Amino acid sequence: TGLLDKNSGSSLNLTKEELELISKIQRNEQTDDSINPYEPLIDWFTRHEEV
Amino acid sequence: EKILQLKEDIADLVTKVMENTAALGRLCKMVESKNPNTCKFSMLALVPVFKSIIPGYRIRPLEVSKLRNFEQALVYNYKNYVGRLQSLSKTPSNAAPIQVSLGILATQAAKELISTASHFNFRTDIFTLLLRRICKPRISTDPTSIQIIQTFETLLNEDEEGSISFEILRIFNKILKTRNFNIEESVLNMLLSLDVLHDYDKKKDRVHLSKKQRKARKEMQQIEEEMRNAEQAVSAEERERNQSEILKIVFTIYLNILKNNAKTLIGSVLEGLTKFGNMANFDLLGDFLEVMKELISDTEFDAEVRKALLCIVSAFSLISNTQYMKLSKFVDGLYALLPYICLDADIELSYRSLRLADPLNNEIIKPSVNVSTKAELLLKALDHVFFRSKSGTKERATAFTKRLYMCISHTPEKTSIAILKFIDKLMNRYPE
Amino acid sequence: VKWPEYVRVQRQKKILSIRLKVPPTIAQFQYTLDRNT
Amino acid sequence: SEEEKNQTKKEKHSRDIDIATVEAMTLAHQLALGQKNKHDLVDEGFNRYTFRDTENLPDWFLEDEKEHSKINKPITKEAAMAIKEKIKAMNARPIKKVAEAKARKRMRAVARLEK
RNA sequence: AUGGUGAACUAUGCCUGAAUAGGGUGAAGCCAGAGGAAACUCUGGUGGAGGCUCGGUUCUGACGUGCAAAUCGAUC
Repeated sequence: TGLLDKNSGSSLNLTKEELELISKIQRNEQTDDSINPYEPLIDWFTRHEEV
Repeated sequence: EKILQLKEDIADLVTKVMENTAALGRLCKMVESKNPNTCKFSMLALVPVFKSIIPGYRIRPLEVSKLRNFEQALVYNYKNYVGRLQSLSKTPSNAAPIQVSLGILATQAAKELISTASHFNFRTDIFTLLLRRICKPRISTDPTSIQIIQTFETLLNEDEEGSISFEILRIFNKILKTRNFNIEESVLNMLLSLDVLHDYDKKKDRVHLSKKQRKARKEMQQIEEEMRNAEQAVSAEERERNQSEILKIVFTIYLNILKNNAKTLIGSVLEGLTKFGNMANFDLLGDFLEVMKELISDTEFDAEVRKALLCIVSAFSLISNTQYMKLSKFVDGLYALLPYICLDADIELSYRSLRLADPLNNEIIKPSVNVSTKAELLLKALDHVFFRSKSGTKERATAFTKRLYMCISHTPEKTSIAILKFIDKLMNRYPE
Repeated sequence: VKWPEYVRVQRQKKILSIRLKVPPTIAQFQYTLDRNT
Repeated sequence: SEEEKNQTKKEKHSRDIDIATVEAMTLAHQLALGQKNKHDLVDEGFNRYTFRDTENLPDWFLEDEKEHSKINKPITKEAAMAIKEKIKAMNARPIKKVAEAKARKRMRAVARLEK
C-alpha cells in the first residue's frame, strides 16, 4: 500500500478480503453477500382487495 | 522381423507427407499404447517431418487452396503428438527399461523439435517437458540433460526481443517455486546465456512486369516499409517490457536461493547478480552492495570462506562493470579474511562437483566471480583492488604485504607462486 | 453481410430484450393471453 | 504435481486482486489508515450501477457499459505517489539511460553557448 | 494583457520542372607480349571509373609532487 503503519515502522499490508472488496467496488460485483439480487416481488399491498 | 515391414510402411508415409492430411493423422494413430517399436521408430521419424513442415507464423488463431483443413490437420494431430510426449516423459525412475528408454528418446525428440519449432502456440507444453526433466535433484543417469541445457542456452542467445525468454522463465519460475530451489548450477549457467538483458554494442536482368503488376509492387513495398518501422517500434517496446519482467523473475530466483543458502549455487548466483546487475533500477546498486555487506557480516558470526570471497570479488566486479556512467567494508573484508583463507586446507579444489556442462564460450567468457579454485579468487580480489576500482592507499599496500608474508607460512606451492607474482606487481605499483 | 444503422439497432434491442435479467413488474407482460381466449 | 496446478489458482487470483488504478489506491489507503472500515465500504458499494448481470450478455453491449460505468470518486496525491511507485519497473532507470540523460543535458548546455 | 495581420527567420521535407558543363591525370575490366614449374608480376595497348584534381564537450583517466614552458590516450 506504499504507506507506513502507525503500530510499527513496517509496511502496512492489506488482507485478502479487503483486496477482494476493493475490486468488487470497481467492477460493482455485489458487496454485501447473503442477499439475492433478484428477489420475487412480494406484493405487500395488492394482497388485500379494495371495497 | 516385423520391424522391417513397419520401417518401410512408416518410410512410405514419410515420402508421402514430405512430398496428404490423412497420412499424418494415421502417423499419430500409430503411437497410442502397448506397442513400443511403433511407439519409438515413428516418433523419432516424425521429427524431420515437423522440422520441414512447420510454418513459423503462430498457426491456429481460428477458393481452390483450402489451407484450413491442412492446418486443422497439423494442429489437432500436434496436440495428441505432444500430449503423447507428455505421457512418455512423465515416467519416474521406478519403471520398465522399455518405458524409460521411451522417455529418453521422447526428450531427444522434443529437444530436436525446439530448435526448429517453438514458433507457434504449442510451445509451453514442450518447455514444461524439458524444464521438468532438467529441474531434478538427481542427474547422473540422463545423457540428454547436458544437451537440453545447451539447446536452452542457444534459445536464449538468438532471442532478441524477449518473447521466448519470458515464456521460458515463467514456467521455470513455477517449477522453482514448487520445489524449494533444488537446482544443479548448470541451470543458472543457462540463466547467464540471456542476450535479452545485455547490450554489448541490375538493369539488364529484370523480369518484365505489367503496369498493374508494377503498381502492385510499389504498394507492396510501401506496406512492407510500414511493417519495418512498426515492428521496430513494437519490438523496441517489447524489449523494454521483457527486460522489466524478466529482471523481476531472474532476481527473485536469485535472492530466494540466497535465503536457502545452497553451498554450490552462490557462485552462479553472483555470476548473474554481477552480469545482470547495472541494468537494474540504479537505486538497487546501493541495495545490492548492502546485501553483499550483509552476506559478509553473516560469515563474521563464526564453506563460508568461499561465500565471503565471492562477496568481495562480486562487489568490485559490479562497480568495474559500470561502463556508461561514472568500498570500505570490502577491502576491510579482505584485510580481516586473510588469516581465515590461509588457515584452511581447501584453497585448491577444481570445483566440478554438481555442474555438468561448462556453458558456452568459456575461452571468451571470463567467469569474473568464480573463475577456478580459491587461489584465483585471492588473485582477482587483489587485482580488483590495486588495478581496478582505484582505492590507491599506500598504507593498505604495506598492510596487505605484511599479511601476505604471514600467509606464505600457510600456503600450497602454486598459490605462493601467484601471491609472489602479485607482490612483483606491487613492486611495480608501490616502490616502497 | 452489412446492415443499416437502425436495422442493427432494433436487432440489438431484440437480443437485449431477451438476454438481460428483467424486473418482475415487467415480464408480467409477455406472459400474455393465448390465441383462443 | 498437484500444487503445480493449485498454486497457479492463487497466482492468477492475485492478478485480478492487485491494485492498478489511482481510484482503487485511494480506497486502499482509506482502509489502511483508519478512515473507512469494511462496513463503511460495503455501504458505498451499492452504487447507481449495482444489480447488473454480466456473464450472459454480449460483448458489444458490455464494452459500451464498462467504459461509461465509472463513478468519479475523489482522489489524493498520497495515493498517486504509491501507484507511480507500484508501476515503475526494473529497467526504467538503468546506468545506461542515466548516462544518456546527462548526454542530453550536456548537448543542451552546449546549444545555449552556440548563440 | 485582449484581439487581429503577416512570416524562408531557421531545421526537415515532398511533388513537378530546368540545370548538374569543361581541361588534366587514367580505376575496374579486356587484348597483345615477357619473366614465373605454379601463383602472380612487369612492358605495351585499349577501356572511361574516382567526396581524384584544376580553373569542443567529456573521462568524476594518466601527473591536482607531469611523456608536457604549449601533455597523452580515446569518446562523440
